Amino acid sequence: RDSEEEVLRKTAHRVDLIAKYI
Amino acid sequence: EEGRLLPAFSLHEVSRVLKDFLHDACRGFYQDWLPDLSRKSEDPWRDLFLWAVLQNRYEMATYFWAMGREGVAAALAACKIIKEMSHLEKEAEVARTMREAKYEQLALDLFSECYSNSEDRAFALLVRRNHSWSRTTCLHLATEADAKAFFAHDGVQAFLTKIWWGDMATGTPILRLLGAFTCPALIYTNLISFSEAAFLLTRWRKFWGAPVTVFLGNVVMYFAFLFLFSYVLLVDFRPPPQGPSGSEVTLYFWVFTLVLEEIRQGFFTDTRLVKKFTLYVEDNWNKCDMVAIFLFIVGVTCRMVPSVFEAGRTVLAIDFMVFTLRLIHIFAIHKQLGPKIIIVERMMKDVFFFLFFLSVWLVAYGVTTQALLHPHDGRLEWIFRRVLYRPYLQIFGQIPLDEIDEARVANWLVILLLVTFLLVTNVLLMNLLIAMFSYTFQVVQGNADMFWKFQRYHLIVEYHGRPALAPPFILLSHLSLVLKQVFRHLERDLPDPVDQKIITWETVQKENFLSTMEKRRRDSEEEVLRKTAHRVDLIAKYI
Amino acid sequence: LYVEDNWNKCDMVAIFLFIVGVTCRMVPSVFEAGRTVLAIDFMVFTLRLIHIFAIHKQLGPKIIIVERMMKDVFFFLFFLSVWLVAYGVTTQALLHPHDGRLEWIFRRVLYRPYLQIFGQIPLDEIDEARVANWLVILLLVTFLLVTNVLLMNLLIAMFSY
Ligand SMILES: [Ca+2]
Ligand SMILES: [Ca+2]
Repeated sequence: RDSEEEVLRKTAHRVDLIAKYI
Repeated sequence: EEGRLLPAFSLHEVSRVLKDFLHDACRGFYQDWLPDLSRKSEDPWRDLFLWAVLQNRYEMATYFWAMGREGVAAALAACKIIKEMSHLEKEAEVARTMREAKYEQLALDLFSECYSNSEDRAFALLVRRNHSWSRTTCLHLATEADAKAFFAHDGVQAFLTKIWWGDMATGTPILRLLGAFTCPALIYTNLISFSEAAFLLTRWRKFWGAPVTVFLGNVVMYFAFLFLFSYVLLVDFRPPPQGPSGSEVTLYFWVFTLVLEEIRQGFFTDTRLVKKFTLYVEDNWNKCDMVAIFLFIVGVTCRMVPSVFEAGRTVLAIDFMVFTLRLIHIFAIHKQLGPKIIIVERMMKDVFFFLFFLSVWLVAYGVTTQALLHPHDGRLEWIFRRVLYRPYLQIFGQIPLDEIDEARVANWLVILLLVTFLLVTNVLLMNLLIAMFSYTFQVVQGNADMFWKFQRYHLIVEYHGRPALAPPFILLSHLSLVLKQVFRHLERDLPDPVDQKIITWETVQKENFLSTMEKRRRDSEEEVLRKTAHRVDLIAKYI
Repeated sequence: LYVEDNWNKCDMVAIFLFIVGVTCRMVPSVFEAGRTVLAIDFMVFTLRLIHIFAIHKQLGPKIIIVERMMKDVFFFLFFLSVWLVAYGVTTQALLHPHDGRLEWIFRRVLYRPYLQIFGQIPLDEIDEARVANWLVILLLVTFLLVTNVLLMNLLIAMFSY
């Protein structure tokens, strides 16, 4: 869960969702 | 339970076990068999730190150390205690974590920080008497802890060097030093900077008090003694009734002076005599010196007994070898030479392994070959001589085919076996020596290089304790010291005011160090990422 | 500037040797010694030749490597002498306790370690059966092991480094 890669991917996904919503 | 000769133990047992772990540093703890409980302890933080480090709880021990004064002394005794409680660990798995305590790292990290600013204060810190740990200096505590990595620090070496030159220029050409040493007139002039008829006497004392000068003097005197002994052994040796001479007497008196100096070095440098004797046994060089003087004493008996004229002489010859080996110790000081001696000393597997590897093949080969060549030999000693000489001589080009080759007085088998030997031992010896030498070397590149520094420190302290007079002249300094005692440096510490400022300054340094460590922790890429992710998640949930 | 370089100094030593040697033709009696000086001068010039090699891409780095390795001379001269002189003293003490010549003892004690390395072992003067043995064998084994591993190895670790 704490793989830097996993953190990055989750972050990117959330940013994209926030962007599409906003 | 042994002292008898909810749990039953009390603070008395804690004090006793702390004494068992550290003799001089912390013996007095909880003297006043217990004290009134109503009384608060004189210094709490140290007690809590000890309690933490005993129960083997790191991340609390660090915290207790943080808000405790006089820290660089603590974080070293703590390493001593944990490293000690390794042979006392019942379970191996646990024994590993505590063996990974690395408390010493705090000592190094703090010492570096304080060394960075105001070094003239750092040295004062390094050898100040310690108020809490039963008034012992940091260096003694490092010795007892056997923290080599601490000695490896640059500040330690700088301080050691400052002591090494007495009161003189730190750096001075070796040739300029030799010139200042050989001719006292050059001393009066300012060949090299000198730290600050009476003026001439003080300059003379400043020159002869510096350790390096005593070192060189002992060197040259030892050379002198070795040469006189060699001359006596070479030509003076003569039949016991009419064989010793005045020169032999002078040599014997010289040896008496040497052994007296060694006893002084061993015993009068240490509460009990057994303790000092153990300290003396500790080092190897002291033991070699003991073997040397024992050999000399037993050899001296030769002059007394006519018949044993030759054997005792041989003993003396061996004693010469012994002294020649003694000479090696001197080399430790030099930056280049030392590491080589460290490397060759570390490589001690070769003796055992190779003695086996050579013997198992040589003895069997000799038995088989002597079985082939001459099946009728009735002499055990002659067979011993032959079977010893053959492998001893075949390596160095001495191959007597006049006794092995029927055409020159089974051959091809002997040739095949000798080829197998000269190949497998060849590749096997130098190669193993060398892989291990590199690795042993490489091991030495780190750990034995640290030892070299360790060895340097030991030598420095040893020469500091010596008086100016040489081995043959010690007969006056030891006598004068004994007379003064019968008639009647590092240890020195400051006053309340002066010291307190130092303590406070060190405290501030420790605080700055910790704040810096925290700041560096703040900028970890991991920390930035985590904070970013948290903020994004919060923003997402809110939006 | 001229003193700076080493090769200039070697050239100076060479011409000094030649100048002093040329005096041989003048003095009849010193006919041989000056000739020997000239012989040494030849060695000097032969060493001078090495400088030339610097240009070549391959050769040069080898000369650089051998020149950088100057610890060996001092360390090994000590390491050989300390053992050789003591060994010779002890062995000559054992074999012949009555030697009255300093120069003869010098010749013997010099020749023995100089020749034992290269297969010249005159047992006719060391072995009573061929005119204390086992001690000499043990010491020679200890030497031929510790100097062997110690020399090439140290040369080589340092050579690599
Ligand atoms: Ca000693
Ligand atoms: Ca030129």
